[PDB]
Amino acid sequence: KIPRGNGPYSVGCTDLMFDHTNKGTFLRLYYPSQDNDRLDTLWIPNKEYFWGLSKFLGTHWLMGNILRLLFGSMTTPANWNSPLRPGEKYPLVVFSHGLGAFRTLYSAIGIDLASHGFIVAAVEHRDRSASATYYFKDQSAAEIGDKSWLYLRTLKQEEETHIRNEQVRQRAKECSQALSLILDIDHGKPVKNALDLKFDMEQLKDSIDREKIAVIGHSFGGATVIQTLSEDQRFRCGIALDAWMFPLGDEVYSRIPQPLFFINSEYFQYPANIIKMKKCYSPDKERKMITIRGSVHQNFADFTFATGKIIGHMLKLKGDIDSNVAIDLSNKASLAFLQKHLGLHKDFDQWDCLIEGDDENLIPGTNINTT
Ligand SMILES: CC(C)(C)[C@@H]1CC(=O)N(CCOc2ccc(F)c(C#N)c2)C1
Ligand SMILES: [Cl-]
Ligand SMILES: [Cl-]
Repeated sequence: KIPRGNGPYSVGCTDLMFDHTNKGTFLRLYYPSQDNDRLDTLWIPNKEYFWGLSKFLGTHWLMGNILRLLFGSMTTPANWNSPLRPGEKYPLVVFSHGLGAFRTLYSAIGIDLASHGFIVAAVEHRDRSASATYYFKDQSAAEIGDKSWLYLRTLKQEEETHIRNEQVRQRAKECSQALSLILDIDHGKPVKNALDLKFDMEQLKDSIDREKIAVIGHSFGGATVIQTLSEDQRFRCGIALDAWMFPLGDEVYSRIPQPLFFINSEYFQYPANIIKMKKCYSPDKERKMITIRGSVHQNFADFTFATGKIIGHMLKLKGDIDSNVAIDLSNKASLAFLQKHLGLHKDFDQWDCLIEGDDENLIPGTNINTT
């Protein structure tokens, strides 16, 4: 089971695609909900994402049907298409997923943020870094739900530098576009969702605190955070979950005015990646780093919850730390960070100690030596 949000709000979830093209926005929305009697949200909602993950794990295509059998009926604890809790303006998080992942696989994070009063827009990237994603070739195709699927691109050694940078820049554009879309919807611009779902987007009208916007993401999405911040000042701070720094150009490091928080796993990081994180530092600017003790790279994503302890540790989905304890630390620290830098009037400052790595399961800064 993926754990429920810890906050006071019930959580809802829906999907939005606009426009219908592979240049449009596709996102999974998590939001504070009015109602709590809806069905829970299907975690991986199409067979082709499993096919996609097979290609990502670089295994027999047949392994996609096994993954489907095991996981295809699993849900995450958010009410599907629940009405939005009215009468309050909610800060907005744009969330960027990792390589081989897609929009649905960071629900633990999305759900918990929503339960504390954020609308979270988990984007699905069309840079071919997602295991799979889909779109519609034309309007008729969208109408009848005739999906066209786009799978992960596998790179040769010598394309790596160039394409990863191309991808991370496409990712930032997609975060910006997704922001512009939600803001248009906040202002009441009628949007026809290309997905034909029973969730009225006009509920979101005047529901976004338009100044209080952040970007968060895992690994390739951690790099996306940084590129996005440098390109788009509407985002007011960012949180990088175990960022993979490779895709970023050398130019960006000195070009991040907004507060930025690195939350790392213990076992993923390495000197080359940390050195790059340290290039983002400047004493005029606001930077924090913590390391979650006993954690692995996958502790930030939902699959850390999909299997048992033993098999989870076997597949490097789980670390020595308990996955719930781990994600609580990451989520609570993030919330403290968000309250400070978006200027929120909540109680998330109770976890200010977490930002500084003051916990038995936290390391301030990093365990990685780079001198
Ligand atoms: C550091 C790299 C190995 C080069 C990549 C860069 C990157 O982005 N990585 C993280 C992916 O995370 C996922 C993927 C698929 C999932 F299904 C899930 C889940 N759940 C997480 C790892
Ligand atoms: Cl790891
Ligand atoms: Cl290294």
